[PDB]
Amino acid sequence: MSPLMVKVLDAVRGSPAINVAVHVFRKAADDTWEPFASGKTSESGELHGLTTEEEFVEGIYKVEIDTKSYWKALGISPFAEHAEVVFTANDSGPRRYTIAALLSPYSYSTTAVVTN
Amino acid sequence: MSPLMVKVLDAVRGSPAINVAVHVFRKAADDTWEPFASGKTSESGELHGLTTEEEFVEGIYKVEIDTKSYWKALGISPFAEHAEVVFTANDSGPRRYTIAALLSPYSYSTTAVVTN
Amino acid sequence: MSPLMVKVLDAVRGSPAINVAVHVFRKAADDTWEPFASGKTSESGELHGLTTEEEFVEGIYKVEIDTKSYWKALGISPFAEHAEVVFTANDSGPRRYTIAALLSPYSYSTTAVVTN
Amino acid sequence: MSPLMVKVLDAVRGSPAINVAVHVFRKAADDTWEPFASGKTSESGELHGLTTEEEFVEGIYKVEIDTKSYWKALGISPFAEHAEVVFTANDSGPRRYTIAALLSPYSYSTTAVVTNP
Ligand SMILES: [Mg+2]
Repeated sequence: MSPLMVKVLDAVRGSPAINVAVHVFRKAADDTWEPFASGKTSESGELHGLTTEEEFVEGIYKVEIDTKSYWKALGISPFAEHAEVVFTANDSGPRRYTIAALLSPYSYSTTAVVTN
Repeated sequence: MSPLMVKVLDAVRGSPAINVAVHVFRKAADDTWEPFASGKTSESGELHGLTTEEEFVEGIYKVEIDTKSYWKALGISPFAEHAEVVFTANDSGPRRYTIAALLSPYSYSTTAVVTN
Repeated sequence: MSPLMVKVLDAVRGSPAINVAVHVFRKAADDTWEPFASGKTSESGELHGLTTEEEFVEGIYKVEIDTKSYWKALGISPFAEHAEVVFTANDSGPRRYTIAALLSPYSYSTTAVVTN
Repeated sequence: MSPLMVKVLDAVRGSPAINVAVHVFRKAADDTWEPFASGKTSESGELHGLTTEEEFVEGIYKVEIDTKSYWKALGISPFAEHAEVVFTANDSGPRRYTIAALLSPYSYSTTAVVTNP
């Protein structure tokens, strides 16, 4: 399976957040953010298949979740453009990284869940 | 100033939640809940003056926040009925507790900032 | 499968919150809280099999997640006794309820995810 | 008073996060991020005086917070490496914004309370 997964909940409607675009970036040697993977959440609010064990090498990764487009599709103009998290992926730690985001228009949390 | 302050905010609108009823109870030695203090939030979403240092001794306190009436006044019939925060106070000596309840119709977040 | 499920994450350690006790109550005619179901989260932070479609009738339910014992087991001082979620189950309403809780010692959210 | 205020709190300790670096940028017409204002949170966890009602015009603003240094100064090595939020301000007239970042080592919450001047 992908070592990096994303799950998104809509805390206003009490449902998975479906069709949310997610972009992942990796810091390059020149300190710029290089695009790494993208996708959108399914009907369960999950995004699987972003990357592979081979490709998900150690590095600094940025996960950006496009929450503004999600809310705007529901008719709402929310506070932020995105939810984001930056973290270092490490070969020593637990293998699987799940970014869990809980969304409301004016408050949201992004949590990294690192497991085996 | 009251050693217990409660603030209520709306996560959907990004606004203070005004006129929200807040009821505080203290657990008695016989395990029942005794009414302890109550009030309604102000225009800033804050409820000041609930109690005093002299009254607010160690104990288990329950803060019940009438979130149902608040949503209903905005034309929403919420899923999350009433918010309830239960905590032990002053166990290491008197502290000032600010409890913030952030509301949506299907979720709430409770945050405590505890100072000297 | 149980029409009421609970999933719990630890935001301090970035992990599922394992072995968290959960107690569910249903409001009785005398306005008291009847014990209804209980269990504890598994290694995945999920609690399955709490109740059945037959047992879970309309009513007012309280889900208490025993977060104080969880933080004590980790050596981390907590704020609350537990996280509570009170809701009315109406038959016109939702078919499956999942309570998703994100926990830190001094801040926590509980979200009802209502699905079919 | 500044119509943009940023507050940072610690969800592990239940305390204000003191002396935390906060950077604010505003998106220019050429799509670059221009430095707008910065400072460090005070003993209440709040950073006051960032801007004024005259200077804080409509635009896209970015608030970036050095949460990693905050945790390290407390003896904690965090997993999340910073906090960052981008938002359009004053799109429907001037507002006052309080942005609160609530931190733990593996998570953060961003909340905006938006009021009239
Ligand atoms: Mg004692």
